[PDB]
Amino acid sequence: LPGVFCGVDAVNLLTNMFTPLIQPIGALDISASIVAGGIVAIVVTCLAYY
Amino acid sequence: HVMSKHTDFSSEIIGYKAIDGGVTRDIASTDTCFANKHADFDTWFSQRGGSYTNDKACPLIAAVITREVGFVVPGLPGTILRTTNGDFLHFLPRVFSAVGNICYTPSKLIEYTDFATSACVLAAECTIFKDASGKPVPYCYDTNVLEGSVAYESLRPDTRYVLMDGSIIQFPNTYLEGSVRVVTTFDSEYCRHGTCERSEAGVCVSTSGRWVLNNDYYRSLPGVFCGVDAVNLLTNMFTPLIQPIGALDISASIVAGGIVAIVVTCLAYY
Amino acid sequence: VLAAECTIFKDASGKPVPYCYDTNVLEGSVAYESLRPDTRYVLMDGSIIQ
Amino acid sequence: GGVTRDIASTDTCFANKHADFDTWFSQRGGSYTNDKACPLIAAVITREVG
Amino acid sequence: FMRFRRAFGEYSHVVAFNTLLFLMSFTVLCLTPVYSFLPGVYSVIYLYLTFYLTNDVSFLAHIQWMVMFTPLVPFWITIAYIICISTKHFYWFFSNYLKR
Amino acid sequence: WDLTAFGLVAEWFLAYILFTRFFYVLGLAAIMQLFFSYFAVHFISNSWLMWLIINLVQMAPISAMVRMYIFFASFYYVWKSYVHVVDGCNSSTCMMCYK
Amino acid sequence: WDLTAFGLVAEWFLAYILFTRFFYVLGLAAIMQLFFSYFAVHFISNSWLMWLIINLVQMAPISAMVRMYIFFASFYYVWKSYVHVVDGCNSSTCMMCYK
Repeated sequence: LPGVFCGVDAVNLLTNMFTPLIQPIGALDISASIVAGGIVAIVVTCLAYY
Repeated sequence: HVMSKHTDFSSEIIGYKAIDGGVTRDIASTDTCFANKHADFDTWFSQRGGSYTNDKACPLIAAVITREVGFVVPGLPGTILRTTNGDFLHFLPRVFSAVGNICYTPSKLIEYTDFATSACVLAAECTIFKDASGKPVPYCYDTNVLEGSVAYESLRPDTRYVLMDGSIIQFPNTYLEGSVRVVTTFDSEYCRHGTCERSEAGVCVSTSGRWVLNNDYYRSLPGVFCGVDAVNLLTNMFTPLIQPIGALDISASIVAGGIVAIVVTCLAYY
Repeated sequence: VLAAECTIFKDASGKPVPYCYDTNVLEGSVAYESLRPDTRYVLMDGSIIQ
Repeated sequence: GGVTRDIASTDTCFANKHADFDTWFSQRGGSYTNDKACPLIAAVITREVG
Repeated sequence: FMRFRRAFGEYSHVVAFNTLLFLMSFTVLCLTPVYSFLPGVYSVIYLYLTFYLTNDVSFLAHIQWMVMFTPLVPFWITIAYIICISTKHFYWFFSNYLKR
Repeated sequence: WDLTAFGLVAEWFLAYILFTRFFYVLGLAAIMQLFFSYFAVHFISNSWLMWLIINLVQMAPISAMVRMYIFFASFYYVWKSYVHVVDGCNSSTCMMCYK
Repeated sequence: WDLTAFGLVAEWFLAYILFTRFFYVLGLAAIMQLFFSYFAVHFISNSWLMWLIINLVQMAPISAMVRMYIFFASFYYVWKSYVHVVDGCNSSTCMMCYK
């Protein structure tokens, strides 16, 4: 279910929070935009500046 | 013989612990049967709403005490005291207040919450082993407990050891202990208290102090990294960042891919 | 979790014991706040809550 | 064969005389079965003995 | 090759590269089940190489790559591909309708 | 329970009424679905035909497969009846009802 | 457990089912690779061109090459079936004589 996070331990949950990010495209329907933007900003900054 | 209840040293007890399979463990309200020698344990368990039936085939109850009571017997956790009526008692002495249940590694002492998922190797202060000549030889963490005992720190990894009862202990070499551990393995099976396992040669890194061995089972577990070599470990850990998380990669998309090529090839000619 | 403001539970021996959020509304009851977590409890009809 | 040679983990049988060799050979990941027909073992000692 | 050039008129050049890229992608997909490294590194190499081509074949190459490799690649690779493709038009749009 | 289980059994029984050469495909698929539920989840990586078959057999639950087979069987039988209505039967000896 | 060999055997079986004219060249490549891997060394000396040929033959990924042939033959067979059904054939040399 959306908005629900789980993991074996505190660090495990934090690491698993990024699991959908490595999932093949076609896993989210509405919240895809924010996930895309969160990668786009990092990529564009880290490349175009540094 | 029928077990009886005693109330000696009641004011020196903070809590109670359970011993199951020769290893101490925490107590849950869902447990239904115990072997008990104390009457205050009834008040301890009733305040939490629990009920139980007394039998000898169930985990024993031991009381955590702040006073040095009893004496140490090799192979048994805690201390053993015998009542004036002949009944025996078990207690868990401690040096500092922040003590739960402590197990023994060959070098240091580390607390644990579950024996099955911890770095525990032995649960007794003293243990006795069969020497090269086939005779028992005592060993202890502290040599002052029993005369003639050998310190646990003198033991070495990757060496076969046999106890008096025939059990085999084999632990791999380590380079870091604590919250994070690194281990090295060879192409031979390793065994710990009550559990022997098979592993392959390599190096493993864990983010937690849980037991680690080089095999597919531990490799599938989260937070565990392993490799055939130090360089290979980095490649293995960086591989998932560019690879899917399953076998969902069905190659049946190539028909649709070649459909476009066929369509454009026909369309250009027409 | 709790169906109503006041409830009733069986003790260790099976006798009924009244329970409620506040003891002031029913004399002889025991407040919910005293209940420990991760503990099995049973009602008159055998319903189990943990 | 009357000639001293180095030891490798591939070998699988020896004629053992020294007890500490059993611990030394285990640290290299090797395992062996004791047979007198297999090549013997010698130990390096600084002290003049024999 | 002369006989092939006799037909297909002007579009033989477009057809040839389109066929070659499809064949290379098919070979890469055939080598997938054993070598798991290929899907990412080959996609990166393909994205790097696609610059040295004409737009006429570049459009077909992009369409083929998006149709074929999409279902078996991490999402961030796809989003980086999209950003790198669309920067050349984002610059124009920002300059012509947003910049000061 | 009755209503939650008898319906599936009734559908299975009705499926045999509309028999066809493809019935054995569904029969084998039903065995495959149950087989890799108490077993499998093993045999590691490599190859692709085995994994393709595993994905195909676990596509949908058994009831959906049965209903989808029923749909196609009903359409096929309706088409065959329509063909039998207009064009005539081979066995004109019995005179059927079209003669 | 492991079942890679069974998967490879199934792939070979399916390839043999879809027989074409070009199966023999793949079988020859496989048997040549096996023969070169089994003996090698003995008859390779000088002639760097010969060494290159031997290395190219040995390094060929036979185990992952049959699958491409499967998809290559699938479209050919689909096209042949489409031509047979829709359009017909005039040559009597076709092996359609079965029907």
